[PDB]
Amino acid sequence: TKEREKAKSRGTFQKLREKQQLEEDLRGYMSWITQGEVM
Amino acid sequence: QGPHMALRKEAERQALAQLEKAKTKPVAFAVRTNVGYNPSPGDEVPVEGVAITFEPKDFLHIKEKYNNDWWIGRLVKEGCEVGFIPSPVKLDSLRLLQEQ
Amino acid sequence: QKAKAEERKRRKMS
Amino acid sequence: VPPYDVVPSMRPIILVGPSLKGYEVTDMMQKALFDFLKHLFDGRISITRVTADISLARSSLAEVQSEIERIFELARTLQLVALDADTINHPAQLSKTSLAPIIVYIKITSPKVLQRLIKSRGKSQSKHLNVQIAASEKLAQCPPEMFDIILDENQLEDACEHLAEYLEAYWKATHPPS
Repeated sequence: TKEREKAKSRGTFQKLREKQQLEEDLRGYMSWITQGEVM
Repeated sequence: QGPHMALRKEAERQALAQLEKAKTKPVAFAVRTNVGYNPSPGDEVPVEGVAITFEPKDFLHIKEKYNNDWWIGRLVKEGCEVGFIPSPVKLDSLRLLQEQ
Repeated sequence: QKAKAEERKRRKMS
Repeated sequence: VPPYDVVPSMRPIILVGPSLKGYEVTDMMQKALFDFLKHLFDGRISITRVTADISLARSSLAEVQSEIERIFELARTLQLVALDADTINHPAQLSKTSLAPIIVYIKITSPKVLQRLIKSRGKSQSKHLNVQIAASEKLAQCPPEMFDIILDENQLEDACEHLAEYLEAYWKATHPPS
């Protein structure tokens, strides 16, 4: 916990929160295409 | 009194029968409201109790036209029934009586 | 996803 | 000032706000949404393709109003109306006519993902980087309560759980039980 909560304040909540929210959103961009290209 | 109740109470039931016979009629035209209004006791309401209220920016699916002072229509809302819509000339009549 | 999903519910319910 | 304005009895459904239309980015995101509402509400919807700019009452008055009165015809049988309008990119763009359509606002929750979407469309849309982010910002500058339906969901089913249930709550609002 001590080795976390030092560096947990630095950059590790702002790296993982975005890239799992952008991962939903990268698929959130491609799924409106692939249901709109077929039918 | 007794000579005034022979015609006033036979108009409330006749306007209630017109109100019941317009719910199944198809929607003619809908309006967009700009101001707010609620029913009052002195608004010359034909059936006292069955009038509807609208605030600014509401919708009213008007079914038919009862007279020159009240329309018949329903509110666009879950579960709401038909009601007495005041006409724009009724909305013109209500404000000038607030001055006179 | 607890502070997001039920905030998608606070928009729909009102 | 008139208090009542002649609007259609069933409001036309409009899908907008991801960014500027007239591109491969914004239109192909919306084309997936027109496919969902075609077969889910099949038999109780009227989906059309809009050509002339209806923010004018370019095209003359007669070619637009004859299309506005076609929307007036599609409200007579008491069914849903849907518009594929290709130039609508603002809330107050459709505030001056007598239609009042349903403003479904597709919300891209992160502005950086849009320009990653842009580099996924090849180099055709890579020439149009900052011009899409203008009204992507301006619609994000508009207040969300002025709109009608907001879609911030990345997956198909979660944007479509709102897109079906909200109008199903709107259909029961327009139509009373016997």
